[PDB]
Amino acid sequence: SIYNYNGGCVLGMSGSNCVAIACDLRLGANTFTTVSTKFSKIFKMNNNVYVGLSGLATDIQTLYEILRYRVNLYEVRQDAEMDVECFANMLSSILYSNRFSPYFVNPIVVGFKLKVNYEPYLTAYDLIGAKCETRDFVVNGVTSEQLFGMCESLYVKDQDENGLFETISQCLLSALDRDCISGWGAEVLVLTPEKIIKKKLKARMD
Amino acid sequence: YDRHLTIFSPDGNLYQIEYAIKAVKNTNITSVGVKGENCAVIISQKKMATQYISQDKLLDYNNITNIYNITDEIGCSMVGMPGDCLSMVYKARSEASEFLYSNGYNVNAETLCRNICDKIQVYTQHAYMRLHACSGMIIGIDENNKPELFKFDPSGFCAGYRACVIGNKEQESISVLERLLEKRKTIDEDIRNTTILAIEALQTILAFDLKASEIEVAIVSTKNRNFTQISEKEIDNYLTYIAER
Amino acid sequence: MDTLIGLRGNNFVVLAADTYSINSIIKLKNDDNTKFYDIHGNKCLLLGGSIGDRLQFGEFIRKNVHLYQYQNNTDMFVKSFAFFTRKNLAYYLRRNPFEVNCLIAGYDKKDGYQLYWCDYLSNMDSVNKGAHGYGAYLVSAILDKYYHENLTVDEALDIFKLCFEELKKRFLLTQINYELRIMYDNKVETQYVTV
Amino acid sequence: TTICGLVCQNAVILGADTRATEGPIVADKNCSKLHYISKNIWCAGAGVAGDLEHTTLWLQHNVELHRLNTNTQPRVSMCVSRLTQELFKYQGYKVCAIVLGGVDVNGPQLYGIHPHGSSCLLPFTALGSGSLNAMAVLEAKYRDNMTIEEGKNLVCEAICAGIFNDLGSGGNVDICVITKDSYQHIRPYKEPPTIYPKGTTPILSEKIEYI
Amino acid sequence: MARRYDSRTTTFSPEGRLYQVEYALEAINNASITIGLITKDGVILGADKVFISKLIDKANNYEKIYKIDKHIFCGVAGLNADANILINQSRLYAQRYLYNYNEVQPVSQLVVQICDIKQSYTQYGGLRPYGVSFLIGGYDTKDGYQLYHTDPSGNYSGWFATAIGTNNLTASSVLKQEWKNDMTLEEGLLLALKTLAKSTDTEIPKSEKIELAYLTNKDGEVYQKYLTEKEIEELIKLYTQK
Amino acid sequence: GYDLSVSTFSPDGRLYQVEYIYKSINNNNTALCLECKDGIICCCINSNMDKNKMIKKNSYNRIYHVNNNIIITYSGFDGDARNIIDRARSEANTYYYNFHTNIPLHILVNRISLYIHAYTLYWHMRPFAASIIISSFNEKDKGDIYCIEPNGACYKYSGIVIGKNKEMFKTEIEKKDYKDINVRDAIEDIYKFILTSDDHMNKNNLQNLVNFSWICKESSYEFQNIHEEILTPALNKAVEYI
Amino acid sequence: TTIIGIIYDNGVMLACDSRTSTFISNKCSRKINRINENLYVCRSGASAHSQKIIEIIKHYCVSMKNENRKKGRFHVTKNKYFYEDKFNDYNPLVENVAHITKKIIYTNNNFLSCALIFGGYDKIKKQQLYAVNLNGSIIEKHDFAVSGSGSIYIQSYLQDKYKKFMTKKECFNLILNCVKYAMHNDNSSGGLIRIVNITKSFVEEFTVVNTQMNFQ
Amino acid sequence: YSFSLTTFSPTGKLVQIEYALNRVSSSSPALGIRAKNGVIIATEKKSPNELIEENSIFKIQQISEHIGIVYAGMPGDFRVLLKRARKEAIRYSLQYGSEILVKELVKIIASIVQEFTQTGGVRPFGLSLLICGVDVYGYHLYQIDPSGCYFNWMATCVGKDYQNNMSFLEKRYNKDIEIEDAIHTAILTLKESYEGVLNEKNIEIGVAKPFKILTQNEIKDYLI
Amino acid sequence: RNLYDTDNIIYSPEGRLYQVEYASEAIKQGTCAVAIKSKDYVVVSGLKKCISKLSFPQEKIFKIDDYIGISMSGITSDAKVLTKFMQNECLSHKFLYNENINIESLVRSVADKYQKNTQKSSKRAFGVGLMIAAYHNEPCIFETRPNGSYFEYDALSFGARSHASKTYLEKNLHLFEECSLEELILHCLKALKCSLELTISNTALAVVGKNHPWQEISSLQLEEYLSKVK
Repeated sequence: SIYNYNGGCVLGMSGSNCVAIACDLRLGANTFTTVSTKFSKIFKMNNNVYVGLSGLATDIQTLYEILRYRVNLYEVRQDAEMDVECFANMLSSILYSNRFSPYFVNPIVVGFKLKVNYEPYLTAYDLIGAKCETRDFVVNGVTSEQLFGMCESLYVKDQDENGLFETISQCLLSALDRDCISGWGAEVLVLTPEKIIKKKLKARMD
Repeated sequence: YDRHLTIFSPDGNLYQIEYAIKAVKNTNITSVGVKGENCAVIISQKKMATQYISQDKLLDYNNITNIYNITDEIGCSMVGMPGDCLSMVYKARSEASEFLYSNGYNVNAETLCRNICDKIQVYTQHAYMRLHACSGMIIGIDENNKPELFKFDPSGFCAGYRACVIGNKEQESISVLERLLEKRKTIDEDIRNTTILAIEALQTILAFDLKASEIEVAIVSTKNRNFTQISEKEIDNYLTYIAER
Repeated sequence: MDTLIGLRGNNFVVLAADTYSINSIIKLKNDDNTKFYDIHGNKCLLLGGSIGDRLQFGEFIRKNVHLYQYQNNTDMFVKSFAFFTRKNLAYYLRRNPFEVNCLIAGYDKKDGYQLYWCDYLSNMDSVNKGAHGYGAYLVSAILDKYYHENLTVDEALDIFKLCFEELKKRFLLTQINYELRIMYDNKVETQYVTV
Repeated sequence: TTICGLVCQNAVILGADTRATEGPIVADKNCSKLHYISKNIWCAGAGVAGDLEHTTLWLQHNVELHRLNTNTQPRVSMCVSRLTQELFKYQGYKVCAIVLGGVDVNGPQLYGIHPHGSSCLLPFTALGSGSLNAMAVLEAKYRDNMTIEEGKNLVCEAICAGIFNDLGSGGNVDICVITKDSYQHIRPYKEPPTIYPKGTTPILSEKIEYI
Repeated sequence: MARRYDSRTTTFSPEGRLYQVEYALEAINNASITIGLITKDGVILGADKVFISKLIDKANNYEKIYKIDKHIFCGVAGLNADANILINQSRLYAQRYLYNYNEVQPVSQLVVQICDIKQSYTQYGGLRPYGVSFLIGGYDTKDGYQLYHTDPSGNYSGWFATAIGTNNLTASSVLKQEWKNDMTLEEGLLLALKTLAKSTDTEIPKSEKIELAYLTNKDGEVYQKYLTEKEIEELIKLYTQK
Repeated sequence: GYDLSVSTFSPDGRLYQVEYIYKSINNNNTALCLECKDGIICCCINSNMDKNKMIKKNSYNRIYHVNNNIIITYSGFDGDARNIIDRARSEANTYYYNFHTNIPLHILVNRISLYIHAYTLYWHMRPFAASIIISSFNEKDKGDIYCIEPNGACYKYSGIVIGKNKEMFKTEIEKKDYKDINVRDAIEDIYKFILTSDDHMNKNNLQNLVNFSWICKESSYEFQNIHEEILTPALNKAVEYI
Repeated sequence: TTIIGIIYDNGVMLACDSRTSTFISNKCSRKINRINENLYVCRSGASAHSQKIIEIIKHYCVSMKNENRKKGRFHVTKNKYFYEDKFNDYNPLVENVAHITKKIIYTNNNFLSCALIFGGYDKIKKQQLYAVNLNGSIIEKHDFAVSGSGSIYIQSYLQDKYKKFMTKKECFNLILNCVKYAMHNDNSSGGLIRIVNITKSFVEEFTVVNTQMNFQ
Repeated sequence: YSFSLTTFSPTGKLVQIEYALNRVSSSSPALGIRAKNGVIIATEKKSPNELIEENSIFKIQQISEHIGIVYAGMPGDFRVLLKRARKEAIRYSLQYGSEILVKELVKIIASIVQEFTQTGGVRPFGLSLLICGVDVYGYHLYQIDPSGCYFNWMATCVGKDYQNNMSFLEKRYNKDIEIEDAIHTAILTLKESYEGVLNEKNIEIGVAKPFKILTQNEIKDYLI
Repeated sequence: RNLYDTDNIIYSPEGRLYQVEYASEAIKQGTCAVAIKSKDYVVVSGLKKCISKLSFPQEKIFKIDDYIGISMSGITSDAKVLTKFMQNECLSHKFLYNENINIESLVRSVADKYQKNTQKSSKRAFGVGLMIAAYHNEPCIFETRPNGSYFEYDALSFGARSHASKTYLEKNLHLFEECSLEELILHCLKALKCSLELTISNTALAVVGKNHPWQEISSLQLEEYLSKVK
């Protein structure tokens, strides 16, 4: 029920030489009152590392601040960008450090692993840092079941940037149309190794 | 005050370590460790360390002993100031017990020596505590059924040996052990030969005849992994076997 | 029970609240002054909830921001002020929570006029309009209906008059007396509205 | 989850399914449940997702530290002692039901560790929701001395029984054959749409930023 | 008695001086020179490397100039290990300020924090002071471009251009003769090369013993550059053209 | 210079502070323990208090006990020895709390030796200035007597003397084997040895300056101080012999 | 669980079942634990609690044994071991180990729910049985001790058949029949029967396969 | 009772660090060479006196799978810092799941070494460390001093007659050489300063595949 | 001896602790105090220090418990600390149990408190000597010293010019056991007078004994006794 207070959902999907993350923009209050329609749940850690935090908004902000602190210290100490897998393991350790008083958050991490080869990287978490890496898509939030159904039905392997954008946007919008406590706009980021496309969908406001 | 504390002198020396080693040398106790094929032996001189108090005639001479058990299977000899040596025995026992509790299996001789030297390094680095003037030999049998013999000094430097001495004579006792081992080059035969070589090495190093009452001999082997002192009668028989050609 | 209202336009921000001090079933005052906490440098923290928690948290934030501004000899930015307030509210959330609802208003040259809505769980976001209390349920849609980006300050005050009249007409607590902070044109003004 | 372990001659065989579930929903169709602890020690987890992952990482790296310090091959009993002491440090919480399988100088050793901190040396065992289905096959077919291939077949049958009988178990069969000399982790051991038109989604705004 | 071995580092001298602070300053004055200056485009830091041997990896190694944050960078004069300690602490303070306020730290506040740490060792306890002096350059919106100079005492000052380390007086002389208010990035870099040449007693400055870096704000985003030997060689030949 | 701290070795590998403690103990009041055929007998000669005439008769007693079956005495400073004896009683209490049986004598001796030794390690603690005798007797095991030196060394004896004039007492005690002499016959010998050894002691102060205790068959192998009726004929016979 | 100890004329026999946990998680367990060569202990109650108690008391016993060493020189499938410490010079007393176990259980008796039966031999009191109860009370039994769920079913039966000075053979038969009857009546106890006979100079551990035959 | 035993001299020097460096300069020599496909660390010792176990006195030690370390100075200090560095690498792997970057380990151990030059009631470490390794950013050879200063080297020596060995490496070393050439150069540099003939027993070499420590037969095959 | 008297944990080459000896040296500058006893009573007397004409005399004797009192010689602040410690121990024993504290146990605890300050370099010995008078099944006089020792006496005296009092006590010790209370008070006052006239202002005087809690003697009775002594 703590996750129902604000609502919210985050999704990520992979394509060929491209990846995408997306989220709803609602900040709710007491499960039914919408109080903001620009509360983005996606946060840039670096050019190849993005995190989507769904759950309680205070814990979203607190965890984002902690992660920004840790990433900035790592990168200034090493004079290089943090690896996405290193960030994912760090997020697992941070979430597990608060095991008995957890941040009520269900993150996803979306990015590019560098090898120069840019491999898509997606992983989903629970509140205590148990992480599952996936090759196709990741979902978290109160709309997880609808997102799982939409992605299972509509996911197409190795799509280009446009096809990936259309598929992830349709998955997110169809999943959000069946959820009371999430919606009110939809942000979609599409990362390719040269650029990022940020779009705001013409979504329902119910 | 550079020589008073464990801090560097202008030449880079820590003179307190040298003076602790001198304190170990001053006790005039000789101990010798030897390794066999599947056994290890320590022999020690069973005399009171040279200190302020001299040897009283009413002193119980059986109670004198530089050899100690750390566990049932690991044992040691400890030469130096007696209070320091007793403190180091208790430290080694505590380290072995902590290893057994934390890891669920018995520590080996090498890991014990390295933990003890880690403790000794704190004395060598921290100005507020005195170095333990205590040199030690440790023997055991490892999981691979081969004997371990290790030696450490107050500086905190652990080293494994086929044979070693803690005593007043070095580079002559080393030559004696070298000669005996190159001359040497069944489990009962190995045990007997290693015990004989330890006894004869101590006899040659000390340069006088050994009485069985005034030496202590302890042994580990695959035959009996427990670190055990051999009887005075067995030592007397071994001494008799010397000089019978 | 403490109705708070906030409305931000391009050239102003306006905060408003009922002026009632409640103790069980009796109004201690109809001219309460324990809700608004004006900070030096074009900043205001409007607090709801328990009066004691309001006093403790509001004075804590005020004395911390003043200490910052005197130690550094600068005016703290409104964004920094709002996120500092949220951080401190969230720090106490799992250790003796302050059961207070917050509207944080201010003006910067860096970011213009700014309004932040923040609840007792320290869930914060920047908003053009916001409300707190049960009366929020009766005013928010009015703020949704008559708001536009190019409002004048007088039109915003007319919208607040509509909100106050609806709170009188329909809300169970017939709230009649209100105080208002108007931040605009580098001045902070206090107004009192009955009915 | 269905996890199983057995002891064959000079080897341990661990096996697991590849399903992770968010309650009724299958959250991961190809999750990996066999965890590296050392070259000669492996383990599998059947409890709170997080606790198992972080406990396995902690055990693996602490075992590597112990190996570096002492230079000896790690022992399975050391891992058992560390795990049980850590789990008993918390009063039943941090639940981790572990099958820990390794080979050391004492031989091949398989342990079942309970979330409360009780260990049990066993010749075979199974854990998870489909533990009973696997244990049926194991108790029917296990014998004391078996070849590696026979143990692999029996592990596969047990995990398949769990996959097909337990709703919380599914996916592929993972196995790991641990010997003293090395390990063989065979992850894919056994395995029992519309494209939208361009521009169909309406958008309010787009912004292009070059990296 | 251990008080016989206590040197009493935090004890006043008869002249109202901390002897350990003055000896740390003496250590700083014997270190290689670090110069800083402010241009219209942004802040410049330069330094003369200590040549130990030709086998040093000179590819991406900077021992004098360090990044503290995306908008703050610093140049070292004194003991390098103490400097590494204080640089790590400064990075921690910058990110702690970003954690607490969700905005980047003003440069003066970071200088105040690290100098408070330096002053604490002179006032509290019985430990020696840090034997380092920093030239902390940076940019913030409230105060623009900034360059501060710190000391072992925790005293700090603010400069448009200054020098620390060996031959700092002649570097300051050249700076006051040549530095001016409205100056461009290229002009400031050439002046930094000139000052390093004059203070290092060389007619021509050699690129292999020059570290040079600058911070500049463009599009409201702060950008730091640490010049390589190739870019420094380009600037060296440009300096010799003039 | 090397003799100003217990935590410093001198160039010849010696700790001079412990040697000075030995010198302090060798000047203090005499104590001795002697194993006999049926028991152990302990005797403390407080010759230093021959000057002080107004001290209460037999109030000063350096003989103490642990568990009513271990005698513990000392030569040295009273306060330090009381500290050691309190530690011995604490160790006995803790051992019985843990294991529900009394502490073995050798374990107690080892623990007290470690407690004494720990104060010879650090620059800020005064090492204990006291030699401690701890002894016991049993029907099966006969007598066990231990002497713990200020350096932490512990040694087992059939008989031992510490403090002033210990050489003469040892020489006289060594003249005959006491393991085939009963304690009651041994008291006369101890009185004769005191009269021949300590020059301050005489016939008129033997009765009030000497503490006696034993553990033998007559005391049911438990601690007791010798009654005046047993002491008086023994010292009378010693005086008549002398 | 069934755990039984019986003192006979020249030793003490401990015995236990092997069943662990309606579902049987394990059917070959070791409820009798070797603390020292002359000292064993039987567990009953919570498994993790008792096992950590065994590890702690093994650590205590090892420390006590190392400290007990004096300086100088002195003087149906079975598995037999002779004591290394022939004269009982330094092996800890059974009373000492049982009492420190009682102390640890009593100190943590808010949550610990473990009942133990220590059996062993030392030179002072010869063979001994000690029963450490749930809250950390210790009672020395000079005839027999029983604990666990199954033991209740055999109480009177053991009380009928115990003799003061039983031989090895009849004590072995009695303890085996007792565990067999307890397994027959109690669902929580079953599997192979482990027995440990502790004597003056050796310990022998028996394993027994069992069947209950009756035409009552 | 805690005060710094290392203090500034009247001329600004920290004499205790100078004396630790003096102890380093008298100890047995070690070196490292970075090649375009690897990095090696080498050291020598007196010949064993027919009794000491050579395998129990290795100075070259493995920190992690692709990180090794050698030292010149005090052995006990080396064991303590080696244990601490293994702990720190394990801490990094627990945090981020990957092997520790060589630079991060070097910085952490450099700060730890610095802490013993300022914290009260202690002396500086009496050794100089050489840490070699490989990571995604390439091959690294780092020196760490008693002061806590650290240096990124292409090739170096840190003990007895290290000026002479450094001159030898300066003449011999090139930015692009094979691992075999670097090992040959290391062995020649070691035997140049050594008094007498340098046998296989007087050499240890470790090479960074995981970090490998060469066997005696391998060193002898190099010595042909 | 200037090398070895600098810190309290240093033994001299003669095996002496010079700082503890100096703490003992602090005791001889205090004003004289005397204590004697009979079979039934302990009588304590003392000379109160008076530092100028307009001063009042410094208090010399203090009540610890109903049948325990003390006198001090040395640094009075240390004596105050020890006095508070003793009073708290007595009242704590009367609180936990329903009986008077054992005098030997109290004196041993005070001596332990003395000794614990001689062990660490960050502490100094109490520069004060206490004489403790009590009746616990019999009259008893104890003495404590800076080195953590303690002793029991039939008669005691210390302070400035206490040697003459000690000589008088040595001469007259055999009489005190059979003396009555009035004769005992007269003997103690004469022993104090040997150290010097005495006055009601400058003479502290107290009695404890069988069926007689610790009581300072009143000024009129003290005047009568001083008249009888003269």
